[PDB]
This record gives sequence, C-alpha cells and structure tokens, in this order.
Amino acid sequence: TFNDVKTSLGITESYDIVNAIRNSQGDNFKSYVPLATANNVAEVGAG
Amino acid sequence: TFNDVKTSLGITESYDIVNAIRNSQGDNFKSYVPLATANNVAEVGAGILINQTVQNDFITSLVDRIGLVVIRQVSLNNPLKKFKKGQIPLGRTIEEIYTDITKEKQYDAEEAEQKVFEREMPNVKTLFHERNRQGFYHQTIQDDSLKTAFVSWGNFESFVSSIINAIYNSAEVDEYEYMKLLVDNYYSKGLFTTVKIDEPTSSTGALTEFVKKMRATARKLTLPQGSRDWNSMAVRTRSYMEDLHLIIDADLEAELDVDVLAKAFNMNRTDFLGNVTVIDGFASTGLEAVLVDKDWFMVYDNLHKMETVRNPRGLYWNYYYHVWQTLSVSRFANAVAFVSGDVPAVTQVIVSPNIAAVKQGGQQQFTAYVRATNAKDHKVVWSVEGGSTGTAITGDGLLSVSGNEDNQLTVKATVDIGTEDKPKLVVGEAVVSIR
Amino acid sequence: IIDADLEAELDVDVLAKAFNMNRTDFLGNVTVIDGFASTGLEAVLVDKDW
Amino acid sequence: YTDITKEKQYDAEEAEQKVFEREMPNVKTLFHERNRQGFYHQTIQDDSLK
Repeated sequence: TFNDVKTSLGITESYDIVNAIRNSQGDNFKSYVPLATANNVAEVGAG
Repeated sequence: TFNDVKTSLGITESYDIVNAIRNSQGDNFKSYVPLATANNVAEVGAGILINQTVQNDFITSLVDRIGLVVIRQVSLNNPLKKFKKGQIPLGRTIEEIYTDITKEKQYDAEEAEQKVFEREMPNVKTLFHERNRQGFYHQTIQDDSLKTAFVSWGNFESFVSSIINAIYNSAEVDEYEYMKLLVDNYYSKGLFTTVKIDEPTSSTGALTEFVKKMRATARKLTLPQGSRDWNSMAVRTRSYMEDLHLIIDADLEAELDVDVLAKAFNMNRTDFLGNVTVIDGFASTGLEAVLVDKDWFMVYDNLHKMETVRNPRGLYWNYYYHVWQTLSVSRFANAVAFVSGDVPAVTQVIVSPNIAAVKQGGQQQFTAYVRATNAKDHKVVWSVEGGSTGTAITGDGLLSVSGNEDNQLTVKATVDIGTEDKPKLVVGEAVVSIR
Repeated sequence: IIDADLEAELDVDVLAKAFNMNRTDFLGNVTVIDGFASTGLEAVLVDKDW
Repeated sequence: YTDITKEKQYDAEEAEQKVFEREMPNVKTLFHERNRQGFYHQTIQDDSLK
C-alpha cells in the first residue's frame, strides 16, 4: 500500500507535451490537435 | 483514481479494540491475546469501502488481485399485495353503488286514499374512483463501459440482471408505500372514524386497554344489524369477521405476544380479532393501528409495460417500466383509526343526501352524522349558500326552495368545536340541484 | 344484554389469565349489541318474559 | 449489491426531450481481504517418548 502515488515517479519532463499541443499555433504539433483523447493517451501512455 | 484515503472512512469509532486488547491486563479482552494475527483482522475485518491496490508480500511489484466477485441478489415483495382487487383493461372510472335502508311511515288509512300512488325514491349512495398512479421506473445500463469491471461473462450477466431486479424491487416497494399513503390520505381528511386511545408502549395496562378497544370495535363491526358508525358515508353496513384486517406496526405485535399472549392462559380471549397485518408504521401523528374491511381497498392494476431504447452515441440502453394503476378507497366500507394523540372533538360531519335534486318550490330533509370523538352535545347549525331570496333551511335540515330559485345550492351543516376565539368549524356539505 | 365494550373487557381482563372459564363468565345467555343510546347504561339483565 | 430506484411521474410533455436521459443505478461494493495468516507448531520426539 503506497497511497500517494503520482503518475510521474521518474519523469524529467523535457518539455511537457500537454502544453505543447495546447499552444500549437501551426508548428510541429498541429497534427496532434484534431485528436480527441490526446490528453489521456499522453497521461498514461508510457506505462 | 482517488488519493490518500484510509481504511477508516465511514467509521465513527467506539473504543479502539486494538488498544483495548493489548492494554487489557485483566479485562475480558484477555481471550484475544493468544490470537497472533488479531491486529490484521481488527483492521480490515469490517470491510473496506474503497479499494486499494495492495502490493504482494513476497514480490512487491506484483499487485494482489481480485479472486472472487460476489453479487448480492435480493428480492423485495409487497406485504399488502393480497389486498389487490384485480385489473382494468379499458375505462378510467369505477362506480360503486350502495343501497341503504329507508324510513318507516305510520299507518294511516285516512291519508292512504289520495296517496295510493305517491312515490319514494330509494336512498342510494354512489361513489367513484379514478386512475391515480401513473408512473415509471427508469435506469440505464452502459453495457460496454461495465465490461471493464468484469473479467468474466458470468459476473457480467449476473450484474446486469441485478439492475433488472432493482426495477422490479422498486415496484413492490413503491407500491407498498402508496397503500401506506392511502391510509394516511384517508386519516388526514378526517374520513377514518377515530377511536382515541393512549399509547400502548408506556403501560402494559395501556397495552391491554388498547386490546380492549380493538376487540370491542371488531365485534361492533360484525353485528348482524350493522351500524352507521364506522363508515365515512354513514350507511348501515355489516362487516363480516373474516374480512377485518388490522394494520398494526411491528412494535405492537411484540408487546402483544410478550406482555399478554405469553402470560394469558387462553389466547382466544386476548388476541387481535380478525386478521393481523404487520407493516413498517404510519406517517400520521399517533395513528397507531387501523382496522378495515378487506373491501376497503379499491386497488386495481391498469398497465405494466417494460419499454426499451438504445442510444447509439453514448452506447447505453434505457429501461422504462411503466406502472399505472387505480389506487382508491371505498368509503362504503368500515374502517377505524386507533389514534393515541390528541384528536379533535369532531372529525367529520356527513350530510345524508350528498346529491339532491329539489324541484323549485319543493322540500328536502337533510341529516347530519356528527362523528364526535367525545360524547358531548355538538350542536349542528344549518345554512344554504348560493340561495337567491329565501330557500330557508330550518331546524333539523328541512330545506325550502323559493318559486324563483334557479341557482345551484350548497347546503351546509356545521359544528363549532373548541372556543369561540379560535372558532375552528367542522363542516359537512351537500350539493342541491334545482329543476 | 352486553354492550360490546363490556364483552371485550370480560375477555381481556377476566376470562383470560384465568384457569376456569365457567367460574368468571357472565351468568346468563349473553347477547351483544352496539350500545344503548342512553347515558351510562352499559349492560342489562332481563328475564325472558321481560 | 444493487439498490432500488426512484419513481418518476408519467408525463408526455417531458417525455419529448428525455428519451435518452441517463439515470444511474445505485450499486455499492465492499472489499474483503485475507486477514488471518498463521501456523501451528508441534514437535514429536518419538524415540525418547518410548
């Protein structure tokens, strides 16, 4: 029983992909903007 | 997906048994010291509200897994279901008819000359009942979303079936609560005949005093001459003994069998006459027991359909279960009320024609039946509202009608209970046609 | 001629918790009515020729 | 365990908009875990008991 676990636990976020899609004015991440559930695949997608 | 939650969520602790075991040192918890794993049982053993992924003891990276899933299927029935009359396919209203006894006339061979051919109408009271309850039970099953909670199809089919039964359990429970409402509708309108008692819980004498009034009343319903005393339409009706139903709660049956029928040598002399129906309770203040005929209820079914629909977008079914029925009460049947509170001195005044058609210029006799709960005088005062010029009801209720009356009349009879400062009238009314 | 108040009170208070029914029963043929329209009159003994 | 529901009044004026309304079942769960985990120990020297 560990009871205070966050999803990160080892992660040095190099650039925070959640804000990176949310700020895309037409750069590289503008292909990740018409995805619906991109926030959820980004949240737990690394296992 | 919660947080730091505890195994102590919904627990108002009494005394910390873990402390009380180890610091017994003489107390009666010293049967628990040789139990080795007692702290583990005394922490989880109540049941955990919120599941936590417990790590394995040997290899901590493994998660301890759900080994058996238990679905607790239960059934709720209706106690008062046996009082249900039948069902109605077509038509809304039910008409009851009761013919009543009539008036003696003196012999007179002098007046019988021209009056061979005079006519008397029979004293017939009727009564009507409409469909009342019109309702449905609705709950959704999102079939594809609950596949995550179930690793098996057995636990998937038993759980979805348990959502079906919670609709049919909502039938038998909510229908039970309307028949507790018809009792508390009838008592709230003053249509039960109130038999004022004391509370049976306080004295065993007040329990046996209560058994006296019920067995007194259950014989008065069953005399072969009837009475006008126990209807709210005041007709001569005899209840048969086997149709009397007593609707005590559960507390008074335990007082009965332990304070009285335990120690009585003869149970046939202190039981409850008629039939005993044990329920939750009564919403009214002090309405402790109720005795009725079996034909007091006019409960009839109308409609029982299960209707289904599917949302393709959100991937769910909605189950609609429509329960329509006529829920009503015969006022032509005997029904009493064993009320332990302070009751009013008069509950109900009944006028013996509720429906009269008086020819313009003709006369009609009107008749109070004051349901005094005490044994006092309770003067009845008569009046006619809506009358144009004269129309003059007087005395015992002999109605007059003028030659120029065309209006519909309301004939009132009233009784003044309590003090004149706060008058609090009790009024019975009649409806008079004019031709 | 027993008013139904007194019949129930004979059964509850007296003929129950008693081992001998013939030793407390009301002497005579008991006929039960709903009560007399009078004041305080409860029961009535009469002969058959009354 | 799955609990009973609430009744709704028949009305075809509100049945126009709410055919796909979503009303949630009242399911409650408990969880019971393994709690007792212990052993009993008893030695027998056969030959010196002879």
